[PDB]
Amino acid sequence: MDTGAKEDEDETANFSDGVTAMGFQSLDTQVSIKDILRRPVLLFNHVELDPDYTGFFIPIMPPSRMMQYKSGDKETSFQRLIGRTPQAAIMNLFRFWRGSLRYTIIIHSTDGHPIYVTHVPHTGNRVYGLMKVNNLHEYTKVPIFGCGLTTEMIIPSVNPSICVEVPFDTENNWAVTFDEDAQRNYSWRDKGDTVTGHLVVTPVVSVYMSVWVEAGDDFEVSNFYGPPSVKTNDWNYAFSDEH
Amino acid sequence: MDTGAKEDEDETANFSDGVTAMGFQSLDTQVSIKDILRRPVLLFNHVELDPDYTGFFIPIMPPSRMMQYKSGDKETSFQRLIGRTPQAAIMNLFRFWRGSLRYTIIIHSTDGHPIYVTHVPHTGNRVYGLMKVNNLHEYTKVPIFGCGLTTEMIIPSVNPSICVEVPFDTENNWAVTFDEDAQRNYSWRDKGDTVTGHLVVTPVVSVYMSVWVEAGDDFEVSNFYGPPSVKTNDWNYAFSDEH
Amino acid sequence: EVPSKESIQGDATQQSSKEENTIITRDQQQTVSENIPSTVGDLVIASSEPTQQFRSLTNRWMPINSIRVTVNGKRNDLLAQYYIPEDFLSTHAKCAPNTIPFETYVYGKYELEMKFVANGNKFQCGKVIISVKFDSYQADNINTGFQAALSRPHIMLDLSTNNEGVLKIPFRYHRAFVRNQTHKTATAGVRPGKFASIYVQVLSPLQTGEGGANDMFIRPFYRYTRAEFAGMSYKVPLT
Amino acid sequence: EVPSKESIQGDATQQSSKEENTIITRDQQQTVSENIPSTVGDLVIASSEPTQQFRSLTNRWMPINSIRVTVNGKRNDLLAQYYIPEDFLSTHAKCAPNTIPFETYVYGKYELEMKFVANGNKFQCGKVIISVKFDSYQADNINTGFQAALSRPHIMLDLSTNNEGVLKIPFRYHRAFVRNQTHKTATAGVRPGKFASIYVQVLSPLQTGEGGANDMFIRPFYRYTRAEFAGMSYKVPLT
Amino acid sequence: DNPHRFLPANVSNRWNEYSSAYLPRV
Amino acid sequence: DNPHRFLPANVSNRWNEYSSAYLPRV
Repeated sequence: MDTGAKEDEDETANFSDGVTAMGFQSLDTQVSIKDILRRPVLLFNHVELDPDYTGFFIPIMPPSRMMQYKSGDKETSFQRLIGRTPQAAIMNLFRFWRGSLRYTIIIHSTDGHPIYVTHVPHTGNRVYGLMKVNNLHEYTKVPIFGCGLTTEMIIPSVNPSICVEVPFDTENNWAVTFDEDAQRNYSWRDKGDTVTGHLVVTPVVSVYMSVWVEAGDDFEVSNFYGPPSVKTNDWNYAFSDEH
Repeated sequence: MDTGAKEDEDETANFSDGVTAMGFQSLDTQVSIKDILRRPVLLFNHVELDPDYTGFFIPIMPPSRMMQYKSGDKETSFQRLIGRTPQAAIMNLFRFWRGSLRYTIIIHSTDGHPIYVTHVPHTGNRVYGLMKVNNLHEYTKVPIFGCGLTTEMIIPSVNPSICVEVPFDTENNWAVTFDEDAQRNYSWRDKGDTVTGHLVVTPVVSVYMSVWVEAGDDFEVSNFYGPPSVKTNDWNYAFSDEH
Repeated sequence: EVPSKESIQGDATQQSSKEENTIITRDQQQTVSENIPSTVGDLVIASSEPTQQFRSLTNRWMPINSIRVTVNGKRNDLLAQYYIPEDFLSTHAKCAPNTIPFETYVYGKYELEMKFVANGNKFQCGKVIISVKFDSYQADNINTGFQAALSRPHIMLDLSTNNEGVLKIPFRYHRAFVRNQTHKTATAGVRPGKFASIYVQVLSPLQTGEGGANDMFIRPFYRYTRAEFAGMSYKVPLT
Repeated sequence: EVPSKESIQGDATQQSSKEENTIITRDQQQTVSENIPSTVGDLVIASSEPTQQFRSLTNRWMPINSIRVTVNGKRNDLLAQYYIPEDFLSTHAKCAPNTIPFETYVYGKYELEMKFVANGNKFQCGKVIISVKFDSYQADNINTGFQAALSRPHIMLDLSTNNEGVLKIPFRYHRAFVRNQTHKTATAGVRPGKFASIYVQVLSPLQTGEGGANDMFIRPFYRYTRAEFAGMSYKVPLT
Repeated sequence: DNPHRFLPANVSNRWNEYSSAYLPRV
Repeated sequence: DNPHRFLPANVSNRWNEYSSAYLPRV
């Protein structure tokens, strides 16, 4: 970051700076970057889990322009307004992040079936949604949650929601927030450095889920990039105060 | 254990040992043997309980090569990837273990029927799955959970999951982890020394369950055997970083 | 530790080990495994009556059968193996006074020491490894390689230098005592006379020069450092 | 200095030399030439700007080409010879990181250390001598015998014992600096890249037994103990 | 029948395990 | 095929990104 007061050489008289409005309305300050990143963002809104697959993959990365919808492109399972959230706009300014993320997963059920959430560390790939690992047609005898990796279970009859905190299990000092083109086929090891692992949800029977994401307490951002080129048309969908 | 520094007679100059990476990424150390054995392993993935039987038997022993699947052999109720878990690989190095094991049992139900989990001490047998004790055709009037043995109940409507800790109720100083051949008919008293008892799950009506196992807090391993002869084909099911 | 100049009887700087009425010398240096503990505390509970030692008989050196190493022998090949104490009672050195207490007592705890003496010439070369596996009954055919031997308590023998090797073996068994002898009246439900296995394996094959010897020999010697016996009975022949 | 009794890894009483990111061990004793001084005082006058050292690059051990000694070789025969630094830049070990500073700097002062490692068997015998001749340009073909080698700073290698030899070479040149590289734009009036010569000569021929090996090998290693560079320029390929 | 149950006589001892005499097991 | 996968040769370097020589990208 460069403040730019360096370039301001003028030292002539000016009007008063006044008094801040911070604290006047309430003490609930919402200016802290970490506080903004720690409140949740909806990734997946009522998406299906299918037991024919290994599970629904969630790549461990914060919300950003990487998950932004553009009118015309192919339809994904992602929430369309991820790119327009405050924290996504903030993450578009910082290309480095380190620490844990927290995932709030809600299973749309009240059944006694256990739904397992398995953490995969940084393996070098980057996938999302339902996937058959090594293209098999049977995963009940070889579940991902019973392979050895760290796992937690949801029992909807007790509690359909859970909040799980995924560690920074990677080789790199920082995780890369975004690329210029997310679908470009470049150097394969660099391609996978935008995630720190995966979170895999596996059901017993067919059931829907919703997924939110936020930053952990142990979390930092760095490598300030400044604001990008942007567009808006908010004016057009509202009346003015003069009819 | 023999470190083998004994045999290293050379005392010439060497390059620097450097500084450890332990603590750099996180303080979550995962090198402790006890810590690895204390995180759970999936034994049975959605297996049926039938009230026509006495109950589903679980032999009290940690995960190891004893529960390893081999392509071609007869189909069991066991999870296929038990042998490839970290803790199973660790237990293949130690042939002695003493202390308690902890069993996480999840009943796939939300009903008000009580499902009883009975502990049997070391009796000299070794069985698993559904069994009719003394080959009778009626067990509601003579349940195993109401014979005198220590028992705990699961009420799925309240909580479909439970964690129960089974004691080291045996004659022997140590329990034997594994044998060279698990199906060999040798001296019958020695044959049963690989378990410290059984855990028997009995329902009211037909229902499915899932079972995990881990080491207790009061738990030790000993009699280090070193690494066995092994095989892998992991390379074949992955692309390299050069396409 | 340090050699001297040649005299009437060569380089007279030998070391030796005296145990009871038996002595074994060594021309070169020796390798010795770590002194590691056995299970203690269960002895007083397992046996209501006091246990007995016979150091004069048991703690002496006793040689067992000779081992031949050839140029044909490959890495990982078993040169010899011993289920102890069984094989030291009714296979090797059967007339040894070390075996006398095993005739009368039914139970015991046993800590052993095994010395290995090799005699290959200076134009030969090769590596042999001896290791111990505790409580090996129905687990002899697994974790039984050179790699498993290098992990477990072991000694390494170079076949050219003729360095001696001493393996210190504690009592590490899943029961309090090991049974000494089988009998017609006794149960067949428990395997007796085996709390451990000893393996002698080729680490690197024996090699020789042009018109050289195609084999050489190794001799094991055993002794009990701590043999406590329990449960007196009428004397029987061993196996 | 003193040998010990034989163990698992033979007589483990080796010495070693660690310089930067390179180590060289020795099984037997080593011979080392006297630490003798270079010209000092002219450095500050000859170069108005300060001189530079790159110890991490230059002060590491670097092996050069292998030398073969045969039974056919007679006394006074040259096994190898090196004009330094020239031959260590553009003949031997051309991809060595030791040579990197010579690409950019035009002048320098250089004190070297050269280790020689021989490997003949115990049934062979012979003597080799390595010596240094300072400022040898147009005087290589005179005072170039075994006798001249024995007079000048030298090391002696017995081909049976395999004793190591370390020749310490100061900077003794008729000018303040030696030129590092020739160039098309540079003058041809001055011979660059040669302040000294190293000779490897047979002192006593190699001999062997009946059906024995008719040759054996020696490997030289070099390093700069004090390499000061002067006169920075654009980087060029070496010769 | 199941071949794992009993070991063949030539390689084994009376206790249904590989004999110490039978070196070729490895 | 997908045009995002590979960059055209005239604007890019060997590592499949905009060349430093190609100033007109902006």
